[PDB]
Amino acid sequence: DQENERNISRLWRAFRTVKEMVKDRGYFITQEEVELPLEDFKAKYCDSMGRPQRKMMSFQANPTEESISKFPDMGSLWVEFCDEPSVGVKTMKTFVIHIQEKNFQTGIFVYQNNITPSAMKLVPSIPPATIETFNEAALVVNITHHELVPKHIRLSSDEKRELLKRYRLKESQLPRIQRADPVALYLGLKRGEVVKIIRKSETSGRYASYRICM
Amino acid sequence: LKEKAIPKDQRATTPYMTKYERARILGTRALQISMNAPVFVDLEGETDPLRIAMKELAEKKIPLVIRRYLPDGSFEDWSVEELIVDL
Repeated sequence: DQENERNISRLWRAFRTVKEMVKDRGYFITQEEVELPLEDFKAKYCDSMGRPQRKMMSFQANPTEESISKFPDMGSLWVEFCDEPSVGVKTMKTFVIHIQEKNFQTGIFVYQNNITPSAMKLVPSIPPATIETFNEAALVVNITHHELVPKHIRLSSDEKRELLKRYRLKESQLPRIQRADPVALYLGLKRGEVVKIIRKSETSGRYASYRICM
Repeated sequence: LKEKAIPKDQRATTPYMTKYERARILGTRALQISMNAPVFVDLEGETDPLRIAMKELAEKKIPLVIRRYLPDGSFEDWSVEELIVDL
């Protein structure tokens, strides 16, 4: 057993959360793809003896028919897992070009321990494509799932325009959310994008607030 | 701009009168009555300007209009006559 079993259980816990988040973003992921048990996970991505083989785990995802009605320009997302704890500019440039060639809209990187500042230079380097950096260790638990974390909903250019029009608002007057906010990273909120937050209330049953990105 | 004025059709504010509006119309009218302004109600032996203004308000014979401004500056003009006084 030792501690390799715990690193396997932990990698799997963080994997379910990537699947959860890629679905929650608007992509097509089955409940079966999410609720993939630990034994089945080992079976798929474990080498000659039984250690984790992250290189294989890397997967593309496509928008649901619903996502293309609200955000038609929201293209395909690529998720990448690296078997190297430290990710260097050499292994990074491989990924950056893969997203360029496959004409990908967004790309997510799940690094084990760190990404070298040399590799980090390549993140904004290829627009329109946007690259996301996620620490494998942070993804173990889905924060969105917590008691206190309410439901955040990304609003289309139209949904936002309507909101400001219906409340006679300037983009400023709106309550703000940080671009670095755990939920904003989860939903991959870009600056300007408005989020609608639905929480329960002890005064009304439900209450809806809105938060503009920064 | 005079896009500032919101038209009669399309008006969102309470069809009821605010506690503050009442206090201010009553006061405004009392002060005007008090400085010998014309009284639109039959003062049935009445002599106190506030009471005369409360008599004016109950009969809805107050010629004033509330310009209710919104956070952007646009306003809805409501009349003392047309405002419900549930208070």
